[PDB]
Amino acid sequence: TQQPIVTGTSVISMKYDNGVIIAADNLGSYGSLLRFNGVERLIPVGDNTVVGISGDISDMQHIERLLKDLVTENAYDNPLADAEEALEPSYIFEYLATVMYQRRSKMNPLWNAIIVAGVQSNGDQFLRYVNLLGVTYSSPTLATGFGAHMANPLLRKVVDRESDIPKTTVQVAEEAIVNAMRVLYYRDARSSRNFSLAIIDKNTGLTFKKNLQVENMKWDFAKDIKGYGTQKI
Amino acid sequence: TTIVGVKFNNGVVIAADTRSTQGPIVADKNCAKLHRISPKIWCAGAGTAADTEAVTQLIGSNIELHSLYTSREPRVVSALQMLKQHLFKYQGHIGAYLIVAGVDPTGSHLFSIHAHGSTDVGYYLSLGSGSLAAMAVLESHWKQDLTKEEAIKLASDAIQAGIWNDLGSGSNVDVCVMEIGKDAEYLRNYLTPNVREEKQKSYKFPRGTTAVLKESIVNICD
Amino acid sequence: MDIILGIRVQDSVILASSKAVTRGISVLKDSDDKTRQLSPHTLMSFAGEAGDTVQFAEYIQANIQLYSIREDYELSPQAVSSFVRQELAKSIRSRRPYQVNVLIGGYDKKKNKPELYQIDYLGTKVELPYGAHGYSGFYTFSLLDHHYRPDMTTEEGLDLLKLCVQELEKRMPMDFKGVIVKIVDKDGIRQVDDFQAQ
Amino acid sequence: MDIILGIRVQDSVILASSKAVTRGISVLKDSDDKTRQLSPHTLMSFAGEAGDTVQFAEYIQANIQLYSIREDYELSPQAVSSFVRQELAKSIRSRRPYQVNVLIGGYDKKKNKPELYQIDYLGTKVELPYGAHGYSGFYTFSLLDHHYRPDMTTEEGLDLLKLCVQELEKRMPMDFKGVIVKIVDKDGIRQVDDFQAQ
Amino acid sequence: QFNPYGDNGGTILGIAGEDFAVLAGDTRNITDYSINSRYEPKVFDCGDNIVMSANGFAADGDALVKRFKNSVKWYHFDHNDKKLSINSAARNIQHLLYGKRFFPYYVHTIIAGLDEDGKGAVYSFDPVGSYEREQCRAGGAAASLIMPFLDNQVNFKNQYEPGTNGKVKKPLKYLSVEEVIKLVRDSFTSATERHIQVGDGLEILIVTKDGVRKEFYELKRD
Amino acid sequence: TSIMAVTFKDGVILGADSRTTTGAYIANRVTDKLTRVHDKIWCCRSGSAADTQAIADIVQYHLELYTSQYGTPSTETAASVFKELCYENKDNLTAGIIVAGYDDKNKGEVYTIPLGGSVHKLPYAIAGSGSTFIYGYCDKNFRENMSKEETVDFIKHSLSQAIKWDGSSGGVIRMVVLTAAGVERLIFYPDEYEQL
Amino acid sequence: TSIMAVTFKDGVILGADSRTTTGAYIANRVTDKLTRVHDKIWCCRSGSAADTQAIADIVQYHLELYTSQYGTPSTETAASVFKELCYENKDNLTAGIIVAGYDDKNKGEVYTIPLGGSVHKLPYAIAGSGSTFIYGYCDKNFRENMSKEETVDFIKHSLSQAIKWDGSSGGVIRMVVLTAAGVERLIFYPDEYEQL
Amino acid sequence: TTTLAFRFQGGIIVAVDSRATAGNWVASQTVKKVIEINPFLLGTMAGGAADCQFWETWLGSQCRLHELREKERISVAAASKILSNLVYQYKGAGLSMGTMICGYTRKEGPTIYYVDSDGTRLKGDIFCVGSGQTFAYGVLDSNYKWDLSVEDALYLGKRSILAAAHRDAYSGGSVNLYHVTEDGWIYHGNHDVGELFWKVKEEEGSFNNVIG
Amino acid sequence: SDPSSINGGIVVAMTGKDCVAIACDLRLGSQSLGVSNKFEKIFHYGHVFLGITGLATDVTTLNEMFRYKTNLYKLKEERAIEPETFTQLVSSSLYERRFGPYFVGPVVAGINSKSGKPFIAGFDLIGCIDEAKDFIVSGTASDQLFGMCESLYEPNLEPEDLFETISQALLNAADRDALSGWGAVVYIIKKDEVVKRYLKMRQD
Amino acid sequence: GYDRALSIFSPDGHIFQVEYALEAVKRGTCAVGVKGKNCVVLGCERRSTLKLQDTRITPSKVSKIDSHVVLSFSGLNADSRILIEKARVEAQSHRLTLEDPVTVEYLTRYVAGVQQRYTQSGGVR
Ligand SMILES: *[C@@](C)(CC)[C@](*)(O)[C@H](CC(C)C)NC(=O)[C@H](CCC(=O)N(C)C)NC(=O)[C@@H](NC(=O)CCCCC)C(C)C
Repeated sequence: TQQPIVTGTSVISMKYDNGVIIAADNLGSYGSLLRFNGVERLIPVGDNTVVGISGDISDMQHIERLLKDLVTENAYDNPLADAEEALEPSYIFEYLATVMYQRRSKMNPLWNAIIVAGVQSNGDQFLRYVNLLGVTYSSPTLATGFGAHMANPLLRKVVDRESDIPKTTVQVAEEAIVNAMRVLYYRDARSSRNFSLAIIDKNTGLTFKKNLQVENMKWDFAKDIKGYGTQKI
Repeated sequence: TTIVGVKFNNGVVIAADTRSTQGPIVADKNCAKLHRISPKIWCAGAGTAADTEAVTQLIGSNIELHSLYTSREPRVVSALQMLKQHLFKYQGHIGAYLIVAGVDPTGSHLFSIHAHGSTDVGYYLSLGSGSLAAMAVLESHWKQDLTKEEAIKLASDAIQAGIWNDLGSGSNVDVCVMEIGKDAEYLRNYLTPNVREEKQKSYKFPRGTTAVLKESIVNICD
Repeated sequence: MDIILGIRVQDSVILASSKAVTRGISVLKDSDDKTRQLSPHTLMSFAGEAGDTVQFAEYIQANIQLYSIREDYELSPQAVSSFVRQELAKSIRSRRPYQVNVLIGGYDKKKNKPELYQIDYLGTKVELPYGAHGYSGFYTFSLLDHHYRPDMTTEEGLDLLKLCVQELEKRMPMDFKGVIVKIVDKDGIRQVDDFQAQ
Repeated sequence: MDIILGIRVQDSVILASSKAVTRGISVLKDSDDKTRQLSPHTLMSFAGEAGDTVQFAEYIQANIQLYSIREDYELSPQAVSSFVRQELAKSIRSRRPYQVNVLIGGYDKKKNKPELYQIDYLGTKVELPYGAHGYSGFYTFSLLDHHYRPDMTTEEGLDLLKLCVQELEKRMPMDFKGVIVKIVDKDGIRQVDDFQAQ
Repeated sequence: QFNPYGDNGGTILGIAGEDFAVLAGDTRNITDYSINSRYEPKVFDCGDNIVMSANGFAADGDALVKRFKNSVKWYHFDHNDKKLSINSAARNIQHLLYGKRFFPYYVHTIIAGLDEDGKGAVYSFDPVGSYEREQCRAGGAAASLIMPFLDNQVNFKNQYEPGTNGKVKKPLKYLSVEEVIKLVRDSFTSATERHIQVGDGLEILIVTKDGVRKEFYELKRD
Repeated sequence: TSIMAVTFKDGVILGADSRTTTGAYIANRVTDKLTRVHDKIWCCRSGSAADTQAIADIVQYHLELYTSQYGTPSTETAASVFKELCYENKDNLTAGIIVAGYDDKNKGEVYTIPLGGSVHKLPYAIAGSGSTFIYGYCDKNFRENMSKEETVDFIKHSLSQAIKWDGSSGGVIRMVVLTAAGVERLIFYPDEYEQL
Repeated sequence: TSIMAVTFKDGVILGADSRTTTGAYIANRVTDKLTRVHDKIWCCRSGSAADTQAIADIVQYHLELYTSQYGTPSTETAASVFKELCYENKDNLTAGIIVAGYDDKNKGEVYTIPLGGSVHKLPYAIAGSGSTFIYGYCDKNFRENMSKEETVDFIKHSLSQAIKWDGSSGGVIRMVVLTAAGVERLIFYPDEYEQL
Repeated sequence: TTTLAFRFQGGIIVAVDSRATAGNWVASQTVKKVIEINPFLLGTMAGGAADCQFWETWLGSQCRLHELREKERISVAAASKILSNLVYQYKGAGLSMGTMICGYTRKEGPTIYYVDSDGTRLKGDIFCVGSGQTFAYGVLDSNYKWDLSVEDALYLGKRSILAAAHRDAYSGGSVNLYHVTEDGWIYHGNHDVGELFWKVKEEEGSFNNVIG
Repeated sequence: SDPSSINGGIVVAMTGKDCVAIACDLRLGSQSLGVSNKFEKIFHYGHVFLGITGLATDVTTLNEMFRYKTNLYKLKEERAIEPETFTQLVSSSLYERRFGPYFVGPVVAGINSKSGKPFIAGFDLIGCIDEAKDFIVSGTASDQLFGMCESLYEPNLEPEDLFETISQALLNAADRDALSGWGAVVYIIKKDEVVKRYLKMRQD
Repeated sequence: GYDRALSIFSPDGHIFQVEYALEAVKRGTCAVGVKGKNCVVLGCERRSTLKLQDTRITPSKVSKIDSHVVLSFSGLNADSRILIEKARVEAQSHRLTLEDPVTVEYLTRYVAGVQQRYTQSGGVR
């Protein structure tokens, strides 16, 4: 048993017709101190998988090293390590899920919430969640922390059920993700303006975008707000 | 509960869902959460339900008397000042969380009030368990200089976000529109997107299914 | 805790109450009468917190006696019980509540019926053919459920209490030092002075 | 708690132990024998925590019987008491201690002297002319301080136990359901089968 | 302090026919007042004509199902591909549960299938391994809403033959698969109306001598 | 919350962020923490929003009644009324008020009233959770008798740093300028002050 | 405690105050918080003195054994060994370590290791109770590729502010300069840095 | 729960209710609280349902091992002590079992042992165990003689469980009856309190307590 | 611990076609111990009926309070209290004790004598009015009652059919609760007459 | 520890260490037992190689395992003590768990089990 010290906030994701999108900001908070601004919380694994991690950053870095070891170990005595016997998103996840549940069962959790986004070899979209309790679930949209409360509602307006997936494009999906990151910057006190976004597409592969910023913000109405009830000037 | 307020060019609209709960159980599937302070000052509540209803009626009563005494239309700032001073006195023990909105001779107004007595002012607000779902919609689609139709749509979309995504919110959408020049219009069950489907069976029993020990006529008259 | 039993038969109410007064590690008395006569045909027994028990009983007694003199009239058992319930119900939300449980056995001279009321410290009143307070009910209620009949004589009621007391003397961990038994009927209240070896 | 009394007179040790076994609101048994013969001339009585009490006594019994067979010889009461004390002293600093208090009444055939040992759950051993465990001592010790003599016969000892039991039956809150009495002397261990109405 | 348990809500329902059995459960998965997924199946075909659900804390439910499925696999390896009878599965599950008596699987587990005479069977489990074969059983969040309805409609409790003065009970004439499905669907619409953790979708697994079949039905999403 | 008040050659300027949070959720991103208690006596509020609003409203009432009887109150007098309320009710209050005002005689003045209800007259004052992160900056950069433009730059830079590091601070930077010329409201948006 | 490490053109400089307290009593006013784990790999220590002393000694042991077998370790490797100890024993440690080092290839490097045991490679780092007060100052004044004299001035001004406001910081400002030229110990007394 | 077992002229009667609860929720009305160890041995269950069920099934296995190994049926004393000693090993871990081990052997005759999770083990003629034990005792003690017929003894057990089912909120459902003789145990049926109460009320004239 | 769970009990009310029904169990216990099987929880003031679950002493006290208040109402108003108006009296009377409340779950049932309109309502312990067209439930088996009612109920039931539905809702709900049952009583209420029936049920 | 397989099979199928243990028995002093209808009698011989012994204290060849069972032997005296001690411990253990003394068959079966184990355990003869 422990307590999280350096923390990452929301990770948000959704699937679209040809793949999956996943995003997370670049902040490592220390309580209410916005301590570290160059923290990458999206971990790519090979060319078909991105793991997004929120929660304790010391644990995130430990999980990061586990994933690098998985790639190394998979390539041992494996002539098809970059072909048929390369790591699938489903393998990455099931491994992580196993670890998360064993650690919670030892009363010593990895204090995180994890979203594994990717595309399987057959072309299928992979999107699944796991957290410090070892709880797992899949949904057309997934998000951690504040993203669950604020991003899912917006993302679910685009993909409300399974049948909305083939109708949704990369452009529409990405715009919806980017809008949600702006909303989280408005209302989450542990969020940063700077974020990373990753697209995994069954045709165009892994597209990793760094150093994105929330743009097109509405603030001008604030000038007209004075007082808290009766004050006029 | 999900409640929202949205200002538009010539007034203010408020809306709320209709689910009332006792823990995870749904007590009332069509509760009316939009209360009246005065004819053109309406109110939506969250938190302790008895406290929101009681505090809204007490201030509503005192506001009517004030209106009669002064021979003037009641002002939203008066409702605000009376609500917050009452709530502050009780140090949050009256668990009333309100979005209060209305029009008066000085114009249109939108405020929120928390249980400890603090108040906020804004062009769009949300409260209740569905607050974050509704706010996501408000932060995504709100703009300055909305029309009445656009504000009703936006507010209604915001309540829906709460209905579908928050477990503490559901059933229907109630709306009240308050415009500067006109009468306030309460739109009870403005949307009804959660109609229970036709059951598979009737459970009307054959008469005499229930065993009876004793039977008698009760006297009401005197 | 103390044994407080009551039973309503055809023509009387019988109240049985334990004689022990114990504080900590010592039985201080073994002849304690846990009862007060409220009026010629109304008797109340009591059990609960050390000081509160007698202070309450005597407070009620004084009030009923005051009513009797003012009106030159005896209140019905029902009226007395309702008065007692309200007094208990007041105290439960007061600063320091009366922690006292009572049984009221009375003979209604207007109805010519015996009546037994059980009232707990919260003000929970209920009219019963038989009653008990505390852990004693866990043994006696099932016993009386079996052997009780509403048309019993006073002598049969006393046999039935004997069976209740023997069960309590077998299975209760406490030594409650036997019981004082009193009968309430149309002729008033009398004590059965030879229950020790009846 | 359970009553455990002991008294060494001229030529014997007499142990008196209550018969009640109570769990919560119910007396489960009224004929319980709270004792084990450890050897032909050594008797141990016990009281304390529910399961621990018998488990400990039987474990001791098994060990003394094992010794007797191995050595073809009965250990002295002093030796048995020291062994018992050491086992208790071990357990007090263990994971889950034996919460058991014991008296050990023995007749030393080498010395031709009766001997009584009081040992509590901590391993506090002491040799006494009379002993009690739990609250019962708070009544009996002063009673025995007055009436006890070291040259008393076995019969005078029994009369003296009766006086102790009557005092406990008068002033103790619990109904301990009488006692089983056993005498340990040069001829071994026998039970006084008619103490209920002696 | 770290709390190793959570509550993923949802509800499950098992009814056993004469030559069939069904095990149903909603597909909603929640944490607090948020939905995690509208479709996350919790009722599984474990092989050997046994269906199983372990509802409550999902991470314990998945672990248990996973272990039981593996138990079936090894039972074949160690006993010449012998079929695991429903009674044998039940006893096996008792030991899986009681193995963690001092750190329990926080679930209510129900299995269903056919016994060795071809009769429909439902077995339901206490969180630490206490079990009994039953005619029907609801489990999970809305269990307290659905069980009494099953007592009334499946086992005809409190129902008497009209005109018999409450002396002759309604006989236990047993239900078809069509009639059972109706009760299941009506139970899950009732629970969806009144329990906030229940809804989204219903998934029913039906077991016969011909194997396991699935049916899915939409539930309200608020 | 990050708030400050700075005296300068022509008077005094109050500055504040616009974020109020309940936990990690931003309940209001356009809060106005600069509160008028008299024409040219304003305050910056930190702590319980309920408490500081209740305090400011009581003070405003007292200064309105004072004015009706004795004419315009001094900034010292306003601070004393704040102090009296905060000190005498210290058990039931969680308020950190900075009081700032301009009169013709005394020019700009700043009084800070921390949690306990003590009063401290200062050239400038900083408060709120974000203030911890700018003690260094403000001490090295503050000068007396600065111009309006320099003081606006000093408050803007200081509060941008407080906002940068404090999660409890954010939104816009509001300012209120108090001089002989009157009362001027200023606002600065994220796209500006984040670039500094 | 106030500690920092700053990379600059020629290498890296570590800086620290000298105050250690038990409550409000200063148990040591001349503490040396700049600790050598290798020739040109040093650390700044904050948190439990017992913990950080034990950590640093074990790290120094590992790097001595590393050198014997594989030659001079990189600054990253040293940071990795600190991290391993801090992370794996996070339940029983209260250690906040900044690791700074120089080698010929990589020039100067700074790695900060906060309470949890995470690692963060930074251009400069600040830590210790006093650091909160200089987040603003340092962010506005740090520049990359500063000279030795500029960097000494930046650290001296920064820590003097941390010391000024933080009660748990004080005494002398120690520095350790790490470059190709070697290792240089600097010290600055109160009468110099308080005047800044 | 209410469970009882008593010895009499004709052997041993064993009677139990069948209600399970979690707080005030009625989990089941059809729980078998008697376990058939072998044709001459029974065990009763009260307290933790899983603890009783699991360890008494285990007890059965241990008793069966004894037969194979010693070529002889296990004594009631020995069977009861297996469970007693197992339970004692777990003392403090939070096991919750109130248990009666009832049976007949040639050596012992009809025998009953009370065993609980405190580690208490008691031989005796009469025992009532569980949340409704007191209610059963009241009816059993006031009507018990050694010289009851098998007919009267079975009824007394049934009527004593009914008494507890009625007054104890956590007891109810149905009554399961057993009779143990030299020949072994005989099951005397499941008796639903829903019908048993009104039948007994009418035929016996008891329960004037209730609105009939 | 919970004053709402010491004595046990349930109350349920339903509307029908020109009729209302209100029912309750008869149990009065103390934890596991059943004490009385005669403890009725439905009262009436003129034509307005009030069920009350929860702590028994408050059930009694509140009945006496509303008897007292509806009596004075009738003497001043010169007419009987109506269901709508009585609901408000209960609500305001309950909220009056906001910070020391009666531990109860009252339920109002009746027919307005003017409009002939069926009316039911429920409250929480501090007076929040649950107004529902279909049904109101209260007590220790409220979850069970919600389940039975939602399943069994349909609108516009005739008095004879409504009796069956409400009786069977109460019965099956009680039998899944240790603290409810021990007999039951149902009131079928119409404009002109009111019928009271005692139900046969399990006594365990 | 030491776990050498000392008791093993030879090509002809004998375990020489067990058979050599029998030769130790052959060397041991004679011991005889005969059953009556109402008794059993155990007879043993004593050597006369060395005489001048104290018979009060010298261990006898007949040992009580419990009040009702006795054990005599032939072979290594030191080896017999280990069996006797284990037998006596098991006797008290039986009384503790079964609440009845051992049958003679069971006590014998236990001792025989111990002996057997020492024929296929590593590091022991
Ligand atoms: C009587 C009903 C009185 C309580 C009888 O003793 C029952 C025994 C038979 C069913 C064998 N006891 C109960 O049914 C249990 C009462 C609770 C316990 O006493 N206790 C020690 C747990 N009820 C059950 O055992 C229920 N199990 C749970 O309580 C275990 C849950 C552990 C949390 C992870 C279940 C069978 C309804």
